[PDB]
Amino acid sequence: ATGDEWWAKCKQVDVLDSEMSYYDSDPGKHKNTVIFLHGNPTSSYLWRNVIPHVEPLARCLAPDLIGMGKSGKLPNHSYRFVDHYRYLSAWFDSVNLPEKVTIVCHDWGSGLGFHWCNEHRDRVKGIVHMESVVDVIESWDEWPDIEEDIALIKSEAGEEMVLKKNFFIERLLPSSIMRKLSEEEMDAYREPFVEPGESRRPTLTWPREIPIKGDGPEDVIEIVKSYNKWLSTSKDIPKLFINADPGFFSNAIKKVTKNWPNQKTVTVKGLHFLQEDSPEEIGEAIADFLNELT
Repeated sequence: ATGDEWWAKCKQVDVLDSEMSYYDSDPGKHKNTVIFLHGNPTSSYLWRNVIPHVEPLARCLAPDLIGMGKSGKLPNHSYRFVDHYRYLSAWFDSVNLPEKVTIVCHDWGSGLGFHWCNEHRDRVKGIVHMESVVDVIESWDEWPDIEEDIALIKSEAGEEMVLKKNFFIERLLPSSIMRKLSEEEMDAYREPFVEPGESRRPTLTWPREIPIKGDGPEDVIEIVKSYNKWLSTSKDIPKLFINADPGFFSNAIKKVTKNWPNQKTVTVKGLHFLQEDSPEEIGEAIADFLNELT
């Protein structure tokens, strides 16, 4: 399935000064509702082979984060976590959601989805997360060895690799998928970023927001610190951690979340973009989680 076919199935809604594009399996329905949040450097297209397995049981929504996918681009090029949260939270308010929702999230979609849940604690039916942002990094030995990669990315050299060479799309993305994408699938990930320069800014700002205890950013640090604490006591929020083997962050998330209450773990084959290697198993697991809910 090509990008054209996927975004043909999506709609747009005005959000503050801009627009956001999103998949909606059942517009205007207050039945069981599941919202799928992608991260960097992907779009709603990441969920295309997962959502079919969930669609029969729930209205499925998959927004493109601001500056990503088919969503609008910000003239001032400022795409910090808080900028993404302003737009994403306004999107939540704009798609006729029922009172309680299930969030399925990945990577920075999980940072945003964890934060939105933490700020709307009475609206969360359940949370499925995978290769997620579950904590601040306080000791490097409990995380994959990215210290050097992050200092690089924060440097001007890293701006040149991302803005001019598209490092995140052309290198990081295929590096962390076990199979080989088709040309059509890769072109769908490329589509939002074909213009060199500032169109690729969201893919550079996202890794610069990594919460490193003592490297800032202190706004992200305390957002993550506060939703981690709440999730670590979230005894009556059903939670599914989908573990990717070998994964990337999965090993560290296993350790971080080991004693989180009310959390079931399922393991699938994948690296970081586990949706491209095991979409059927991931879909079936979310359906099982949904049926365990009802």
